[PDB]
Amino acid sequence: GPRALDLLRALPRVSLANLKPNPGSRKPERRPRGRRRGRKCGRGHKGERQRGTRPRLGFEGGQTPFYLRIPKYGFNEGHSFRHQYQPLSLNRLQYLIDLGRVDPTQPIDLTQLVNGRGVTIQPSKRDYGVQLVEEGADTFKAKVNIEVQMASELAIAAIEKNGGVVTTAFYDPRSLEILCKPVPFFLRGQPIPKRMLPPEALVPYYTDAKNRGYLADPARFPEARLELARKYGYVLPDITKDELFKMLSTRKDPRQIFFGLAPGWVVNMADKKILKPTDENLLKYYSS
Amino acid sequence: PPVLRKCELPVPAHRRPVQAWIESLRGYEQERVGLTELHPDVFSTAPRLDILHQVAIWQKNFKRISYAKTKTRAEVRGGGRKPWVQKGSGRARHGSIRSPIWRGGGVAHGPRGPTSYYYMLPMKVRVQGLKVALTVKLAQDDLHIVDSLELPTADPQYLIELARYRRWGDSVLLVDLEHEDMPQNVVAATSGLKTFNLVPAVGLNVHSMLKHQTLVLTLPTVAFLEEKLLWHNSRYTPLYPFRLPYCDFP
Amino acid sequence: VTYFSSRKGKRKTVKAVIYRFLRLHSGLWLRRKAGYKKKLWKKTAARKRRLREFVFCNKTQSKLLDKMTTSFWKRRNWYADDPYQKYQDRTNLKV
RNA sequence: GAUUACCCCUUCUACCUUUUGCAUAAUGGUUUAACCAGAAAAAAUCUAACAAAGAGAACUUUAGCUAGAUACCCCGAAACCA
Ligand SMILES: [Mg+2]
Ligand SMILES: [Mg+2]
Ligand SMILES: [Mg+2]
Ligand SMILES: [Mg+2]
Ligand SMILES: [Mg+2]
Ligand SMILES: [Mg+2]
Ligand SMILES: [Mg+2]
Ligand SMILES: [Mg+2]
Ligand SMILES: [Mg+2]
Ligand SMILES: [Mg+2]
Ligand SMILES: [Mg+2]
Ligand SMILES: [Mg+2]
Ligand SMILES: [Mg+2]
Ligand SMILES: [Mg+2]
Ligand SMILES: [Mg+2]
Ligand SMILES: [Mg+2]
Ligand SMILES: [Mg+2]
Ligand SMILES: [Mg+2]
Ligand SMILES: [Mg+2]
Ligand SMILES: [Mg+2]
Repeated sequence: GPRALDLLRALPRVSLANLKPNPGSRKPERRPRGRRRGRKCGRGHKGERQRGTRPRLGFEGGQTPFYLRIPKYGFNEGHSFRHQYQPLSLNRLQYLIDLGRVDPTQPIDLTQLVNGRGVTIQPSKRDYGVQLVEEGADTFKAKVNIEVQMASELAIAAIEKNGGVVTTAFYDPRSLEILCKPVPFFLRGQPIPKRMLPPEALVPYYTDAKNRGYLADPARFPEARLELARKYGYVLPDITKDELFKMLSTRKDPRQIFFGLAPGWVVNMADKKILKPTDENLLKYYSS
Repeated sequence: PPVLRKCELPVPAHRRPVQAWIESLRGYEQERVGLTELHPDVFSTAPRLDILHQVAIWQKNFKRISYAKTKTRAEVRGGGRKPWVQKGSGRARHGSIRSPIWRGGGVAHGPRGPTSYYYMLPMKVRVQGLKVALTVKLAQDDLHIVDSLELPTADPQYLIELARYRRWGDSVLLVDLEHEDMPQNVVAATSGLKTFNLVPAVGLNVHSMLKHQTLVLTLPTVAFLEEKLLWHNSRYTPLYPFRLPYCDFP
Repeated sequence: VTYFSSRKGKRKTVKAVIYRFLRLHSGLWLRRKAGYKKKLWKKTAARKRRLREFVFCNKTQSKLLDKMTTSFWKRRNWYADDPYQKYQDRTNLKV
């Protein structure tokens, strides 16, 4: 390929003896010696600056500092405690399906999004999960089963028009940590934890059919969903008559962190075996 | 029968593989025992002396820990007192006689504490450095692929004469697939020499490749390297440490 | 500003900058206008309006405020309901 | 500077520091030798890796990330406290 090889035929052996760093890769380091850099050494003359003791950063020389005049105001207020939702465009989603990172074949949740490196979640930073925004709304062709943390109307509308099913789920911080990195969790050697219920402010969000929250009454799903089809003017596909209907139907227990696993089990990766307790108190604790 | 080696990994559509003679180490005179197909990506990589340099230096410096300590003006033995009074003496004013100006005094700046130079090059840079080293070796004719590696005898004179008759150049490095699987005669004969050198394939590296004029690989070793190195074009960015369980990767 | 801390050896942040200012991700800093809660019955309707407003700081300041703030406040943030999220990106800027 | 020629001719206000300005009659030093004073990587620029991602774990990402390289002195009080 690289005609450089043919040049390498005629040249002497590469060794340690001849090695040249890229031109301008190293910038020469300057030292205060000689006529130019010596004699005040770029430090200026007397004053406070040549003794090196001049004041700290904000200091204005004694008039009231710029950063200390301005009144304070809630800006960064409670910034520790505001939930954060990593956005996911339908562009990005269509993209991940198209190049076949995520497969629409099996049900698509947060874990499989992480595994596709489509979205990076850091529970530790007060990040509560993925949200759905409508950027690829027109472009979007895929038939998908998605579970996000927060969704927008136009997003749900798009996924309907293509005949998929969206569902909103809430995870607490701990559950989210476990959900986003399942393997480093199993190597802890802890049981599989209970999933928390949403706190009080979020609860009104997850009981609505309009939202299609996981804690909502399924009975309203055939209603509100049809409503969405009127507004954006598409005909609603029949999910029951579909061939993949058994996958779309699949939900999680509100107390389950994982698909088909159960709260309280323990995964042993060495013997490739799952452990479940028979203890009455234990089983009551996890089953609740 | 001539041993022919076909590549077990997909070549890029636009790129035909490279070929190298398969030599046997048993006969003085058996020069070409076979023909090996080598992967164009590992051995034919666009040659960069740049990355060779960067990794060559990295190898030298990441290990380095300097223990050179110099006692500062505070750590010297004694003399926490003023030698004479400020005014009236007629000589120049001083603090502790252990000041850096004084004859037995502390060193003003000097080397401080045990120092570690440690920096981790990004993986793909180290990998492509390794590739480039192999490529250079091959395109300068100073690489020789061997099969077997069984020696006819344990006498070191055999190995030296074998270097001479094949004109292998002054120093030689030999690379075997495993440490336990090394044949007896070779282990002995090589362990008796300075200019020749013997290493498992786990321990290939750039600095050593440049330190010996001639590299020699076992065939299962090529099958090994080609695989490990080629694996990094197609990989995802790591999620946790690769030692942990992944779907395809062990 | 503490350039190296005692216990962690990291670089500390000045909290008094975090209470009065806001950093958008463009790098613009956003601040209240001094004396807006102060002596209102004296001032004209005009001045009151001018005082209630938020404003942007010149390069010299934003630069200075940046040196007093660690990486954590330069971070990209998605809040639910975030008012300023619509203001965090820069558009049509031909320099 | 030159000269056949050492001088003799002819031309030139020691050196640092400090200042608006020093041949100054401002400071410093007899002379020799050995010691005797610029350290940091937030942002930036430069050179490379891989790129809608990048980092050998936790992070940051509207061309970004990761790595290297570029940076900030020496001697002096009177004091104060056990
Ligand atoms: Mg100078
Ligand atoms: Mg001075
Ligand atoms: Mg001054
Ligand atoms: Mg984030
Ligand atoms: Mg002392
Ligand atoms: Mg004392
Ligand atoms: Mg003193
Ligand atoms: Mg000493
Ligand atoms: Mg004069
Ligand atoms: Mg002087
Ligand atoms: Mg004067
Ligand atoms: Mg005078
Ligand atoms: Mg005087
Ligand atoms: Mg004076
Ligand atoms: Mg004198
Ligand atoms: Mg320096
Ligand atoms: Mg930096
Ligand atoms: Mg750039
Ligand atoms: Mg006091
Ligand atoms: Mg005092």
